Amino acid sequence: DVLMTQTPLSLPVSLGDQASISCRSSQTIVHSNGKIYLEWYLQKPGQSPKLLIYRVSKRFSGVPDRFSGSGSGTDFTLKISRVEAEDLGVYYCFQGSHVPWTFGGGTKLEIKRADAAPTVSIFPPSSEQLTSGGASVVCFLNNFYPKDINVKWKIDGSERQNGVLNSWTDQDSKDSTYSMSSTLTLTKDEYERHNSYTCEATHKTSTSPIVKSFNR
Amino acid sequence: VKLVESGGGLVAPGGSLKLSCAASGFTFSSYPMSWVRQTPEKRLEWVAYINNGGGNPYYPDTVKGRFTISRDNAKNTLYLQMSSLKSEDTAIYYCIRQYYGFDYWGQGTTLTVSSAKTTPPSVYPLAPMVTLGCLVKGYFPEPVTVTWNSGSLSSGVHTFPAVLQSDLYTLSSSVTVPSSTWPSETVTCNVAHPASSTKVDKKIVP
Amino acid sequence: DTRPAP
Repeated sequence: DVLMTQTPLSLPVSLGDQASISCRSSQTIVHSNGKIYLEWYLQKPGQSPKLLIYRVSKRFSGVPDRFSGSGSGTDFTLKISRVEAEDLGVYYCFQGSHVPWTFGGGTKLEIKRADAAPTVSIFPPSSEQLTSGGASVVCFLNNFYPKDINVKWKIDGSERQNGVLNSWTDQDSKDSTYSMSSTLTLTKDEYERHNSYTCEATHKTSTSPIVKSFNR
Repeated sequence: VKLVESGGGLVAPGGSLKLSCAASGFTFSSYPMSWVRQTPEKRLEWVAYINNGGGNPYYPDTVKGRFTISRDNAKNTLYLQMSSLKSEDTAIYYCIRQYYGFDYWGQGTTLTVSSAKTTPPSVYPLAPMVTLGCLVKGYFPEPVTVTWNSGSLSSGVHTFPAVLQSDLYTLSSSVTVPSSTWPSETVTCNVAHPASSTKVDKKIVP
Repeated sequence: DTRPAP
């Protein structure tokens, strides 16, 4: 089969700056008819992939002027001249010259923006869950940048690590931020043996952790 | 141009499952169609082709002999019959109108090949501009869909990816609204689990 | 210049 290898794996780029994504095939991809069928797709977060370019350099209808394709032999390149926030997502190259048709592995486009601190929010267990005999405490860390962040749970002042489960969103196409949820799961019995519950987020925007608490 | 996929769900290994795709907005019989899947690793794999007349059904060897593409140009429907299902087949399957390339994609329907049992989710409210949330705990397989006030609340929302723990998925959904709006007006989390055919509406109350 | 069939 034709192997399609994309470079880089991830590409941070500021708004207005340029982004370039390389595709390399394991062979020449000229069809018997003499044409090269290299296509570029973009998958935005939460959506199906979208066709951007076909036939190496041809824009599909609706694709703005700033998306450019080029290449021949085994080396092909997608260029984005003035990155907008709506362009973030994963870019896939693809050859349709030889069967089986094959995709590249993807290159993630990340928007560089100014650092932003999270908006922290803690939520106690619901009475509906307590009836089940379980108790999940949740902490939303919303709309921050960059992606990496630390969250520390504390029950009655003492750090708590087991039972924590963290999950990050993809980058938001509107404000270029990230959000993440931290969920500490306990038993109902264990939950009711303690009173003070605390999640505190540490982000590079401050040496002072952002702390949110509740009682009972 | 709209393409809607159906038929996804949980299947035991070695089992069979057929997908459908509802085509609209164009002359279905004029265009060739393809299926493409996306694995949980987010790798894209073309899995089937068929020309506008229902001929030249073509597949990669990874699925050849097990999958069968077909179409009913009378009913504007594209089908994908699967059999002898492996764990490697677990993916989101996209229905595609092909011409220049894969020009139009459906939103996908998810296949999961697993011996585990279908488990629906338990939905819990998360109450304290004010931020509210939904906790969607302990379901299988993926996926679920969460909305706020049946789609009215579109901004201020982000839903966090599900994580697999102990063979069950859990996720949460956050929504942020004006302190004016809540509790003054009803804020409801609507959760749907297609693999279990479940729908739940949890109102967020103080 | 549509993609050719396999």
